[PDB]
Amino acid sequence: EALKILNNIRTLRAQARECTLETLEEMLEKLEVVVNERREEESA
Amino acid sequence: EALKILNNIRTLRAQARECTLETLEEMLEKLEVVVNERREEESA
Amino acid sequence: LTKTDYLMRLRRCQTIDTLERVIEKNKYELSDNELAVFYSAADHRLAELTMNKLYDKIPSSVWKFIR
Repeated sequence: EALKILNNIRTLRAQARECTLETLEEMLEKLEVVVNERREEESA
Repeated sequence: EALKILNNIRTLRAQARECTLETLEEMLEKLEVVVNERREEESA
Repeated sequence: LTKTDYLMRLRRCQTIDTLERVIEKNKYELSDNELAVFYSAADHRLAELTMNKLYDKIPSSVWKFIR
């Protein structure tokens, strides 16, 4: 449900309006390492 | 509500198994640019 | 369905403005389940059209030009 609206930049912009810059940056870093983990397994 | 569970690496890494790296990457690249826009605003 | 299918169907629309009309209408036709890949198709189509260069994969820095 949440990953649905996350696939579109327009909808994403609206939800990112209720979160401070800090939270956005923090969550980005958290997602980054998660994708990195998957990428690692995907390439290994 | 739809962001709280995203701030936890435990749930994030769990729900990240719902889709393949394909969809994850396409949406990831869409998120990083959004955060940048917010950065530009907070910097302005 | 695959996002490639929708991409080819949406690639028939040009001027960008025409694309905004079809996605607006289909928005009330889709059952939300296919909307997931439809979003990717629309975003993908807009990205290639904005940069004026068709690419299989869309570079991350291109999503910044999407309105």
